[PDB]
Amino acid sequence: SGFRKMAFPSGKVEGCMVQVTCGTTTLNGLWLDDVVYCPRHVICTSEDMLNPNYEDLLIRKSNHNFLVQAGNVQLRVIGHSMQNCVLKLKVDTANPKTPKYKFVRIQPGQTFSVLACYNGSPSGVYQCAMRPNFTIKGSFLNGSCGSVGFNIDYDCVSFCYMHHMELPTGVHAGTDLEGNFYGPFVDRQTAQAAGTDTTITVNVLAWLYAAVINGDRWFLNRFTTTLNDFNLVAMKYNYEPLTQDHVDILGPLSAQTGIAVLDMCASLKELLQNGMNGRTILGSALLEDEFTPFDVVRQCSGVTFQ
Amino acid sequence: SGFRKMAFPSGKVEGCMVQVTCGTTTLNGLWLDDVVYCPRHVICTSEDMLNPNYEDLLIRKSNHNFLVQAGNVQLRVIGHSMQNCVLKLKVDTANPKTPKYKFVRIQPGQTFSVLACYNGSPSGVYQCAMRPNFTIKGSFLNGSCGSVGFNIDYDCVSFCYMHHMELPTGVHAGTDLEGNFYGPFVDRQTAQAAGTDTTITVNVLAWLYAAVINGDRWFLNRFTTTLNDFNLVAMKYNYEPLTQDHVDILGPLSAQTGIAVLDMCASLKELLQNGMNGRTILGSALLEDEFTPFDVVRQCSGVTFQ
Ligand SMILES: *[C@H](O)[C@@H](C[C@@H]1CCNC1=O)NC(=O)[C@H](CC(C)C)NC(=O)[C@@H](NC(=O)OCc1ccccc1)C(C)C
Ligand SMILES: *[C@H](O)[C@@H](C[C@@H]1CCNC1=O)NC(=O)[C@H](CC(C)C)NC(=O)[C@@H](NC(=O)OCc1ccccc1)C(C)C
Repeated sequence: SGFRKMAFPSGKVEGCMVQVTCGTTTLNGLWLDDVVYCPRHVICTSEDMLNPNYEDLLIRKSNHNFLVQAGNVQLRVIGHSMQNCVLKLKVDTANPKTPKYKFVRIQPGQTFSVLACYNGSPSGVYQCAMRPNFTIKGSFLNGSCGSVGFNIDYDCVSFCYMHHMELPTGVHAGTDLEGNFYGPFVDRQTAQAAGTDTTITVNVLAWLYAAVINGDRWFLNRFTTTLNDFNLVAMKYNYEPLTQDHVDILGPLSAQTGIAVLDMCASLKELLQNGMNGRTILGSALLEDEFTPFDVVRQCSGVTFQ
Repeated sequence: SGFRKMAFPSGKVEGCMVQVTCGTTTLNGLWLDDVVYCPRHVICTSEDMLNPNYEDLLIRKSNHNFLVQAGNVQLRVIGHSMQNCVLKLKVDTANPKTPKYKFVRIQPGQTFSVLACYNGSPSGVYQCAMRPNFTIKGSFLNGSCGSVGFNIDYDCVSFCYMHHMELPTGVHAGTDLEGNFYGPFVDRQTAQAAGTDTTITVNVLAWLYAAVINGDRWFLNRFTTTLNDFNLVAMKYNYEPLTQDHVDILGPLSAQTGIAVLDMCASLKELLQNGMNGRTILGSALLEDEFTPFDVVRQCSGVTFQ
């Protein structure tokens, strides 16, 4: 038993990380087949970033201005183009470590693993959630741009996030691998509002089911509630409204534990109204919302990949 | 900025995981050079585990009774031996993915990454700490035995933990890679006491320094204290006594932030005496003790590996 915030094994993604240099700026790229993907602001000076005209800046660049370095293997750039907020550098060599992969645009509330990288070398791996306001709460320093977020289905890596920027909150924003930002953000050094965040209700419930599976059951109360009744408590505490789609998603956990979803909702409602009274659930004194129902099920059934 | 519980990239360790079968029992092994390492209780039936005579049980086994499977590559076993609580199976093939490695016995309070595995295939990676009572708080199901904990120094993997068992607490116990248990535990299905745990004071302070680096500074109070004065508050709250060795270890963080260690201790003392009053630090409502001073420094300086 036990329950931990667990990332996917990162080996398949490690083999794809490269270093991309244009001028003095160096960031990370993702090398898949014969294309390297990276944030387009690799082409900016520090001053350009205040208000860059990326088309005009890219026109001043040629293939040989982009230095792509894979460990010490170094790649010849034979084409470049800008797709939304990413650059695609065509190289003369296919990555021999390219895994089976897919580019996906994830939904708010979903989770993914991040492989944090600097100069094209991995530093660490951690799990998180795409917030409802399309930010993530990461750990990113200068030079981390181009680090990617991903999920694994057995042998297939689904890339879903590339890091671009940090917002005036210490939160982080980025794009999918077609270069479209999650949320309203633009890749410019100018003040930008994230907007109000909300707690991912279906993930909290999943985590309460995780708790029961692992023996933590003090919060299991006696009451029940209705969707409406719970959704009224939800808006007060800035939780996403629960839908029947969410109830259905929680079906397997409901069946494994014998606790109806609406009964679990009544427990959650009491936790929101009365707090935890200095107790903990799964080692936490806060209600956790960065485990999806799928995350809980894989961790309590032992799903593997390779 | 930002601060996350970050594991090491697991790729170098993924390449070493194999499946070991003896009879009906299947668990994970670690394949390094031409030796596979795994828990010796792979040789037990469910009934043997109540009180196994491992020498007598191993004598009934021959090389061909051990099935070692690496993905679908499958290895010929040409020798076996028992070292403390691990078996060493000699195979006829050196692992072509063997990283530069070392076997280390870590100290209580140190951290390491765990690659959780089933049937020799990785499922997830997460960070944790060797508790002062020589347990870990992991996420482990049936078949996870043989999963390993490790740290990376650039290109060198230091293996420090192999998983063996779960205790009547939901906590976990295991051995170093020479097969010596951390703590008083034995590999038998019989009730076993872990003993009182304590909080890793130097790690809490490191995490408070992390908080200040990332802007969370509300807890920075006005007072100071002495080691003695703080250590008296320490024993009351079941914290490890702080030593001058710990103060010295915290030197770099003290210099980076301009906060004397004893000033930070006075903040910690007030947090222990008065709680957090419903506030949070680095997104947590509890005092966190599973980041070492080194963990904080690598995460706020961007150290990489490969
Ligand atoms: C790539 O290096 C990446 C790393 C940053 C540095 C620290 N944490 C990170 O994630 N970020 C960048 O260099 C960005 C380049 C832009 C997208 C051209 N810039 C930023 O992330 C900057 N943030 C920003 O401009 O967002 C809006 C804003 C907020 C507050 C004040 C002014 C603007 C940050 C370095 C501040
Ligand atoms: C290897 O499969 C490993 C996985 C376990 C299963 C669930 N979580 C885990 O980490 N554990 C084992 O099968 C152990 C084999 C022994 C070491 C021969 N057994 C255990 O971990 C058992 N625990 C145990 O015997 O510890 C002492 C004890 C505690 C409470 C009651 C009785 C004894 C557990 C499966 C209970």
